[PDB]
Amino acid sequence: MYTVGDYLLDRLHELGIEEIFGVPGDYNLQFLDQIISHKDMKWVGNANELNASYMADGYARTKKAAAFLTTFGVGELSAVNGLAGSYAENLPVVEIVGSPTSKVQNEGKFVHHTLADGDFKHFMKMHEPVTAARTLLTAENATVEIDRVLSALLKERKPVYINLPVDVAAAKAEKPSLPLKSDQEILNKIQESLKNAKKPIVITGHEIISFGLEKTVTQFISKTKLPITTLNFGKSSVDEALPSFLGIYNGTLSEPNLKEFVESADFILMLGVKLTDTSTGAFTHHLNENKMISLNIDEGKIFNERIQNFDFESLISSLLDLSEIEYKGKYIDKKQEDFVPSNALLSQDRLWQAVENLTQSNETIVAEQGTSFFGASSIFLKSKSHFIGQPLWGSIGYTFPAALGSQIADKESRHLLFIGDGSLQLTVQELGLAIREKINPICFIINNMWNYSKLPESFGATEDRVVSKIVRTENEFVSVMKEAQADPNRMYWIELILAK
Amino acid sequence: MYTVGDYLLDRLHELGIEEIFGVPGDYNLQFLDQIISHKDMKWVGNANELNASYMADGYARTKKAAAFLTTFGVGELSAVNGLAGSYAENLPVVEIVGSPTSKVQNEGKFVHHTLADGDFKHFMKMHEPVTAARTLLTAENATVEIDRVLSALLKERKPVYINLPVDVAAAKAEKPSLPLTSNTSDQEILNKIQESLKNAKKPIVITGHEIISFGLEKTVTQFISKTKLPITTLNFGKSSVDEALPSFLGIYNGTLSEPNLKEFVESADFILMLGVKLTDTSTGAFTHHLNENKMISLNIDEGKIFNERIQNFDFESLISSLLDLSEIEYKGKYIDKDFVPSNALLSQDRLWQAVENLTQSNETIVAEQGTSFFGASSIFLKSKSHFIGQPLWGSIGYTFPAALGSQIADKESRHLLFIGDGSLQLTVQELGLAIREKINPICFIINNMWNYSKLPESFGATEDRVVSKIVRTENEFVSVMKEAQADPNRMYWIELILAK
Repeated sequence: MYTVGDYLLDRLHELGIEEIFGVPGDYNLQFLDQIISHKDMKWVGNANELNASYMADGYARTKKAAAFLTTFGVGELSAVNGLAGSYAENLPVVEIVGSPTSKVQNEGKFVHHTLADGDFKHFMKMHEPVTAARTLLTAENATVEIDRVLSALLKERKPVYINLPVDVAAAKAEKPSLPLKSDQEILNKIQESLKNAKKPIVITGHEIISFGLEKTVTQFISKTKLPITTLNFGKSSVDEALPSFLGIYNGTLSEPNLKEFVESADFILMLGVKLTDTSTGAFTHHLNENKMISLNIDEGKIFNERIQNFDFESLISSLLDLSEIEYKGKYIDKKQEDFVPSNALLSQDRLWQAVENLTQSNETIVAEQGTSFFGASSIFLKSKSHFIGQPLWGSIGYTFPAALGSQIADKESRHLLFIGDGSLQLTVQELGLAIREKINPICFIINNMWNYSKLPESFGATEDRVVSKIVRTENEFVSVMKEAQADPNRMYWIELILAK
Repeated sequence: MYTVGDYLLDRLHELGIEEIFGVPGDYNLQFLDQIISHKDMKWVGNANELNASYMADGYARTKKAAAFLTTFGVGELSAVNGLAGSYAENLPVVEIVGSPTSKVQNEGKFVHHTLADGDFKHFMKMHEPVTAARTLLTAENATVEIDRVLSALLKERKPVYINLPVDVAAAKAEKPSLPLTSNTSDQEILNKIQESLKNAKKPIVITGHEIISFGLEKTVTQFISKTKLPITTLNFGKSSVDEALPSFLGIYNGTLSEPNLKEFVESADFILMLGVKLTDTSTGAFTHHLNENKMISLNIDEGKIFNERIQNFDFESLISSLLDLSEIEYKGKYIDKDFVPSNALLSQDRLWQAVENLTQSNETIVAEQGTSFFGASSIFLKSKSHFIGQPLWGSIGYTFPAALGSQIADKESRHLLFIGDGSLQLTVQELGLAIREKINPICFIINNMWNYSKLPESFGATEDRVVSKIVRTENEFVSVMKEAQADPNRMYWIELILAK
């Protein structure tokens, strides 16, 4: 039989979701079965819900849609932080919440995972400010409601919430039938501005990643040869290997040449950007609104004139159909110091120098808030690479599960995680999943309270699965980097000890 | 100078809170210092916020008030699930949330830990359905607001929320001078209770969780002692009376109750229910038979005298008044109510038989949902003992941090934790705190896939701090139980392997 559960899963498939994360609970058991049954969908169960939500986030970053399952009350409220972070940084994550039978909910009984007030609507209400759409399904409204909220996900690429009562998931429903899903004036104004500019700057941001427009932007920048920079909030919204990519613009913390280039530009095109404290060097950015066109998901501005009505995705896509754009100016001077290692102990500055030099193409780099994010975000990535950081929401522990989710999202991109020992502790339990799912990320755990080196062994990993290293010197670092990248079939668990 | 922070902490001292849990964050650092400075208050920092909230809950259960500190956004939303569970089971927990300077909040800036919408009020709104009172402090309203919400905590003994902006915590304030009877229908009620009790040929007192909430356990025990009244508790409120009393019957849990108790309770001619809430898991899936027509029930918010609702009364002093009843003495019969180990492997039923026989006085027993809770809740505790279970909210992982919090709350009560391997994983990181704070609980981890045995060693414990055991047989169990109870200066990490 085809059921509501089936409908939801097929819909999720259409969004490109191939794995669902989460945690079994009594009110979501039956639907969990349905996920198993669907051959086009794989269940990847976490240790805890919060980890699940983080892992779905990372998955969304790469796969461009994600979903995870929790249980009413205890599950959903565990995940809320981190669904919040998916709202803040605009990732398309579906949260499915298995709830008691509608019979139980209507009778308002004091059942487990409630406040024994017979109210089944509190937790959805609590999810209001961190979801673009929500629904409590019924047998009648199910197909309509699923479609409504998944549509909102497509529109906004912000997380959405579906409360799925046991019996509603098992109820019959009819398959698919139909799939789910001022621009001209704007384009001309952009094109006119670009033809006129003697020194333009494109600045792209997180919302580009949200809609998986990275390749569009890259292709746009390539043909035009337009100067481009990103914020750290949206690092990799363009291929950093392009010759017209300047580096990261981050207020007065920007490298001086980039800073001067950006802030002396005669035209600014900002795409999918939000200026936050940590992404603008504590608001020390100088982006004159009078010579700037900015486009975002929800709104945009043409030279201080707000625009309301447009389609963000296709408006960006249209940048490719512009014409007679070619930048003939200079850029900024880069640097070509090779990392030559010694037996010197590894320092922070040397680490990132080495990472930049040794990183390869087709890699995703994930960096946790703290020394790791600060160092890693300034790196120029290799061609066809990606970056995951969470500098707006800034939830510690995030990058570990996120890294794993992302790695699962794209097996073809080798993930390199940079996380501090302090932070890793908060989400370390997902090491279990890493071992089970036989995924192969390169994990660097920077030191500075437990002995993490021998953690894989504790979780039941052998040397055929995880390789554990300790690095103290430059030579050791180089060696282990190359060794790790040379072996795509094992996960690497590398403890860095940094000097001074 | 004396500050708002100081005010809050002095107020917290008056509630009897001697330790504050939580996690440092940039928006709560300065206030954290204030906790350190206060000699009558000790900071006990957790690994994660969720753990903190669970640990505060456990602390409240024993100390009868608790507090923990988180950081705006990421911190508070991490803890929300534990706070929800504190609301559900009615524990007096203060959540303090350090937030950005009021200057920043008013200017509505896109700072870290926000949704970059310049709204600072979302997260408090999300806490609405799980707090009895909430406040965003200002320099002006601080003393009033602190007192308002801490008063509500006193009234309802449900959790409360204080958002504390950096600058507001540092703002000048005066030491509190004043410290923190509703109706005379209390007198009528007492007489009706007394009249009913004198007349009853077979009365039953049933006490519940709300008794623990107000620390009325000793009152109830003294009441039952003088009168010799038959008493039973639900598992939702186990230990709301001293189970060692001769008139304590056991646990009433619907048709899952021991037959004699079941028949006693359900054939009673008068029922006095104090602080009771009937949930699915605490009745036998609602197989309780408590005739409302021969029953007086008192709760925090409301009560019923033979199907006549009362609204306005003081729960605490109304219970306290039960002691001033007179010419109450039960003259009736009660119900009818020893472990020899072998080399036989340890089974579930044998475990709890052994625990019941070997448990000592002045102990707290903490049991996680699943097998542990089912077995442990049926035990008769020794004199002056306590029980922690969370059968309403039923959040897995809870009992580990909760156990630790409770243990910190009362150093004089030896905690015995019974948790499943599955659940321990969710909150295991707090093992760090256990080692640091040099507390000495007896932890039984039922094994039912990582190597937990070597966990203390990982977290830096030596044999002088934690003793690690593996138990398979009955003899081994008895031996390790006695050995653990015989050594009050070390924590015990005991892995139970159960049979079929």
